[PDB]
Amino acid sequence: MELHKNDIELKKYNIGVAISLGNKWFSIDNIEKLVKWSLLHTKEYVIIFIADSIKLSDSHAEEVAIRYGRNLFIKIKERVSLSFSQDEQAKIIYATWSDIADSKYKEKVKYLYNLYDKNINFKNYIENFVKEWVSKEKRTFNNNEINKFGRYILEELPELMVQVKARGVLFEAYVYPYKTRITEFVGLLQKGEIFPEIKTNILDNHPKIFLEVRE
Repeated sequence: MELHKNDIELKKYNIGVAISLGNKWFSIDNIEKLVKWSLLHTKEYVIIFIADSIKLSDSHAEEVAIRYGRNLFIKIKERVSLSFSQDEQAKIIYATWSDIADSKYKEKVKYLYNLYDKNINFKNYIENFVKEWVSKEKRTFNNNEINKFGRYILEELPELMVQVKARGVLFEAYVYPYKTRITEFVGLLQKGEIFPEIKTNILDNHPKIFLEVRE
């Protein structure tokens, strides 16, 4: 389990652990190893959060948090309390959707929602985006569901792009085991190489760092 550079060996940043809920790779064992790696390399804290999940709430991420994210965090806490010392455990923050999506955050999501509604090229790009995943799965989806899926992506985009606080703790970098279409898209957005109005409106010269860490 290592990083696929000297700022990490110099422990410059706090490190988020981005979890894809229900993705086959994110067994409790693999999550535990990502947490182990992050604790060894972090400036101080490790922030565990749910990055995606590919009517009890107006927000999809919030509904994921309450139906499933809480039971996931509980299992992670238990495993951690058996695997790590008490001093290590104290450095872990379990950041729920609520912890992350404060007032500043939701403004950035709202800018993206408004762009999704008013810019046909953005909408079409984000929707096409969703169809690539669903064309891998065996299940099929209709348009209204593809369109809603695209909105759920936008809710989570800022926490992969902008340095946000979780319970007042800034994390400048996060770990994820593989490059995805999402991480590629984010990297283009942060450089202004795609939909440059997004960088202009909600991004801020302090880009979140993506660390590719796996076995």
